[PDB]
Amino acid sequence: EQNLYDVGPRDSGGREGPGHYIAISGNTAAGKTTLIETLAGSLRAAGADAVGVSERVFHHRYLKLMFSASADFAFPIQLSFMLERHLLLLDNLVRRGRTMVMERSHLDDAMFVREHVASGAITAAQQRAYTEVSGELNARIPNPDLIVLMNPEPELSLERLARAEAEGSRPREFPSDAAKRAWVHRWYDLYQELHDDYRRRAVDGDLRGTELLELDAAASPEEKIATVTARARSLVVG
Amino acid sequence: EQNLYDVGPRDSGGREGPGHYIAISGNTAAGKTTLIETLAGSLRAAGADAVGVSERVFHHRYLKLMFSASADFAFPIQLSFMLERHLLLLDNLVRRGRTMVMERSHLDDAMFVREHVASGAITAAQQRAYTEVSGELNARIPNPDLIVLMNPEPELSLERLARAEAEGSRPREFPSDAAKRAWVHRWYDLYQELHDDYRRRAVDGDLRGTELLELDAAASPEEKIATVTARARSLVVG
Ligand SMILES: Nc1ncnc2c1ncn2[C@@H]1O[C@H](COP(=O)(O)OP(=O)(O)O)[C@@H](O)[C@H]1O
Ligand SMILES: Nc1ncnc2c1ncn2[C@@H]1O[C@H](COP(=O)(O)OP(=O)(O)O)[C@@H](O)[C@H]1O
Ligand SMILES: Nc1ccn([C@@H]2O[C@H](CO)[C@@H](O)[C@H]2O)c(=O)n1
Ligand SMILES: Nc1ccn([C@@H]2O[C@H](CO)[C@@H](O)[C@H]2O)c(=O)n1
Repeated sequence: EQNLYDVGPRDSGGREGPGHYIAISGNTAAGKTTLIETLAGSLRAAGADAVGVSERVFHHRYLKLMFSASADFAFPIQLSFMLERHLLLLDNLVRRGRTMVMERSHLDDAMFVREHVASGAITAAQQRAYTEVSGELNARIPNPDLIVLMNPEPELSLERLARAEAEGSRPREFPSDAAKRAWVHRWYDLYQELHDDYRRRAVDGDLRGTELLELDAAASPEEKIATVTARARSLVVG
Repeated sequence: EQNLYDVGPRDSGGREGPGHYIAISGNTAAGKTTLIETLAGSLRAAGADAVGVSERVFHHRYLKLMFSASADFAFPIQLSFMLERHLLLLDNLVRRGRTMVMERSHLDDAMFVREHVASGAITAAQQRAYTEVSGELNARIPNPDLIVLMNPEPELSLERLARAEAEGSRPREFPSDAAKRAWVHRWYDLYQELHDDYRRRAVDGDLRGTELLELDAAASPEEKIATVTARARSLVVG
């Protein structure tokens, strides 16, 4: 539908350079997928060669082993998230000049490695190797142009996840109810810190030139799309 | 058919530890796929929980961009080969104790990065990052137990490739006839060196305990399977 994996030649008319890059950043079950699908379609309607990319597009077949056998599979599955995200950005955003609406940015993945390092599932030496590769990959990808900061409270995430799992609309990914609850909580705390770092990064760090937009994860989906569209519409190029 | 991506629990009866690991190592169009499919079935007939894995199982959707835009995609596509191979070994061979017959070993991939570094498509800093990750990943995978050294001459590889591409039985992966010819030749030279290194590694290096088996790539398929079976049959465990 969106031609995400085309190895053919660029086709951007006379426009040069990468497309523009919108990232929706926050913990699981915030409403990001819902927002991304609508936003990508709205940008296409405005004339942009835009695509919306949820991580489920590139989830590894071995995903569940990261959560059931983390000291064995957290390191390579985290490498997978990084690498598959990178390749989609390198091709769609950079090579082909398309506009990207993505679940998370390439800057979010390092926080998920930090969680496994803190728990002991990934070693410090493994993290150092990850970071070396991450730095080389990230150097080839432009910063996001708009980061939407939408971090849900843990009990909100878990309420939404429990309903979806119970209705069969999403798979159960964790080895126990407690493992799901605990990862959601540890990720929430790390996301609060990551977003505070992003706020400083955009002023005094390497994200100068990037716009940040705060969004309450408890807002209605229609309020979320209205709020994000009011900033994303400015980024449309034909 | 072979249940390669099962995230469920191990089921090896009373047998502990990894399965056994047979790798077929040599340049493209040697006859490895042909041999691997038959060998895996023969080992299953003998009572082993064996699988045969060709790289085409885990080829990235972006493979062709490694050869048409190498200074942009060689690094992440080489990371993909490494990582997807690693995950299949970590799950099937180690976690689940299955016996593996694989196209190449995890020790072969570094030579493909060396080719891109020599040409300039991968930078020295990119290669250093690759090697750091490669070392951490390889430390979790047992050495191959039997390495079959089967390196075809370049014109033999190219004859077989041209016939398959002409008949539509394999896709054209390269941006030109010359690019195909040149990569095949550079890989051939590097494989001659890699195999000489393996021969020394198995005596004075970290492959002590591993068996090597020489096989002429020009031999008939039935001679190849007879020759490899005569050594692989000894590795069967129930
Ligand atoms: N504002 C909301 N109110 C209630 N449920 C919601 C809301 N947004 C999403 N959900 C539900 O939560 C689950 C996950 O939503 P999703 O958009 O996929 O979140 P995310 O991508 O951030 O992980 C889905 O079942 C979805 O229908
Ligand atoms: N001994 C052989 N003689 C002639 N053609 C062969 C022989 N072995 C393989 N081929 C052909 O060469 C092509 C590639 O063979 P394949 O087994 O897939 O090689 P590899 O896995 O080493 O790359 C196939 O079209 C195959 O039919
Ligand atoms: N680099 C990343 C990105 C995401 N995730 C987690 O993967 C799960 C997908 O349902 C979600 O629980 C999400 O939090 C992850 O573990 N590591
Ligand atoms: N780590 C690796 C392993 C394999 N290859 C090449 O991929 C092609 C697959 O048809 C073959 O040409 C094969 O040589 C590769 O480029 N890099």
